[PDB]
Formats: sequence, structure tokens, C-alpha cells
Amino acid sequence: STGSATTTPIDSLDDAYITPVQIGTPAQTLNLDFDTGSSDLWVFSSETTASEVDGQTIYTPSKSTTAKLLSGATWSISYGDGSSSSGDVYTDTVSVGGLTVTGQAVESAKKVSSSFTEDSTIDGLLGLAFSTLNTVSPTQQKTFFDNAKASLDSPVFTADLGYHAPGTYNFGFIDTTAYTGSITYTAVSTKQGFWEWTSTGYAVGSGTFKSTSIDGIADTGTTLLYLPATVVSAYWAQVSGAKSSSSVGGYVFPCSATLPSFTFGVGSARIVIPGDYIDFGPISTGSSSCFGGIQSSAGIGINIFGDVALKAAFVVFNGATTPTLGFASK
Ligand SMILES: Cc1ccc(NC(C)(C)C(=O)O)cc1
Repeated sequence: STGSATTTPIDSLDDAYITPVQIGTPAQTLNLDFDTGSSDLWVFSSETTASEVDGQTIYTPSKSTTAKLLSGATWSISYGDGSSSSGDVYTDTVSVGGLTVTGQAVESAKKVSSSFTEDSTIDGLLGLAFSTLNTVSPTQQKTFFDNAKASLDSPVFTADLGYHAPGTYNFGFIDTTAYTGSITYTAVSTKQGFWEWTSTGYAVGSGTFKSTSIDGIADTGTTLLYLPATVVSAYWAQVSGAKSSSSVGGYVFPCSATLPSFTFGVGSARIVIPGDYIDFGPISTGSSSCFGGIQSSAGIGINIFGDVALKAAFVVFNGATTPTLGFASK
């Protein structure tokens, strides 16, 4: 089997991408935020505290003839941005782009933190990291991809995120028309439960490539590119007037600037992020200070190849017995 679904930016900045997901029978379609940095499929639901729901579409298990309470199971997750959610668990039929999994754990939120409530465009998350990170207790549950894997033509999914445009998540096949040149594959460590890999270096604009190992994660649920402070300082030093602002929370730059590209290495291959992808617009409406799309990871504990980086590539998440990542230009 295979599946193919379009993923759509939630706003004009590509802050996140939503993909329609069919849950239950008859289908309830919710727009979920496919996260390769986490491993829970959770949804706004009829059980979510009413004051914490503000425009999201909810899953109502009592209206699904295939829903079953997973008795005794609870979940609770805290993300790297400080947001969180928790609740109980149903199993139900879940379909993405024509690919159907029966018995998928659907984590129904009883509580969500304020950033979820305040974003009406996101109805939940679909985790695509390794199932070892799934938070369901006392019986850990598998991700949608792990449940689908055995049925897929090939045990892979691909992320093809658009710049200011829709893109595609494919399951079970690699669309050879979706990229240029060849796909360069690179080793993955699953020791932390992430799609963790080592970039071979970087360049700023037309500058020389610096060969240096940068360990980080491929994370479709993170908006920006978070790299070591040395690398980030080297980038922003090429933008007149750019500075790190403690009050704003990162590097800002004059909105009048033209940003240089940023290149990252994948083996001997190179992925070029155009400068325009690094512009996240005014820090507040009407400001002439703009927020940068490359930020320091120093306060995180891990480097994160988020959407800014991934949208410059066609990315293969190869879930074979020994997982690997593939990157191609497009
Ligand atoms: C509405 C919303 C709220 C939070 C996030 N951040 C997530 C994906 C949870 C993270 O892992 O940092 C994304 C969207």
C-alpha cells in the first residue's frame, strides 16, 4: 500500500503545516501537524476542556462506530517549546492520503496548553519519530507509520514541504519526479528516539564550505533551523544590522536587508536554503525589525533541522531495520 497527502502552511510565514487525516467511521477529518520530532498522535476532542477549545475541529469518539476506549491508558506530553497536552486514549481507524491503519492509538486531549488553544488551525499532532518516544502509559503505543510499515510497498515516508506553498507527505514510495539530481542518504541514530543524523558542514552565502560535523534532528514540527552558536553567528555576521536580541528571543535583522543563502552538507552533497526562506517577518505588526529563521540551539540541548531547512529539500525518512535519512534538492 501507499498514501499521499498534501500538507498546507497554516499562515503566510510557514509557521507550521497541516495535513488532513481521516479518523473513525464515518470519517472525521482533522487537520494535524505531522511532527517527525515526536511520537504521539493526539487530537482535540469532545473530551477537551471546553474553555481550551477555540475553533479547532474535534474528534468525537462516541460518533465513531470503530472507536474503542483503550482502557486505563493515559498520555501526557511536553514539547521543547514549552507547550503540552494530556488525556486518554481510543483506538480507531486512521487514514492519511488513502493509506489506512486499523487499531491506531488516537490520543484524545482532555487538556491542552494555551499555544494549542490559541492556534485554531491545528487540530492535533501526528508523531512520526520513533515509537520509543510515545507517551502512552502503561502500554506504550505505536506511531501511525510504525503501524502502517508492514503494509507499505517500501518502509519509508517522504516530506516535501513547500516554501509559502503546499507540499506533500508520501507513505510507502519515493516519487522520483519530486526532486532533482540524486538522493544522498546518511546514517541515523535512534538512541534518543529522533531522526538524528550528522550534517557534514555549512556555508554562508557564496562563502567557502566549512567541513564540520553537526549532529541534529530532522524535525518537521519545528519551524526554524537551530544550530550551534558559532554557525549562527557566522551567518548573521553577513547581514548588516543583524543582532541577537535577548528581549525578542533570538536574532533579528533589518527588514530592509537581503538575506544570504545558507548551505548544509549531507555527506558530499549540499542543500541550499535560499535567503528568503530565512525571513520570518516583522517581530510585531508594523515593525522594521524582522525575525531570523536560523537561531542558536545553545539553550535547547540539540540542533534541529526544522522546516526552514527541510523545505529546501525532498527528504526521505527510511524506516528500514537500519533507518537512514535521504536528502535531495528540488
Ligand atoms: C499550535 C502549536 C503549538 C505548539 C507547536 N510546537 C510543537 C510542535 C508542539 C513543538 O514540538 O514544539 C506547534 C503548533
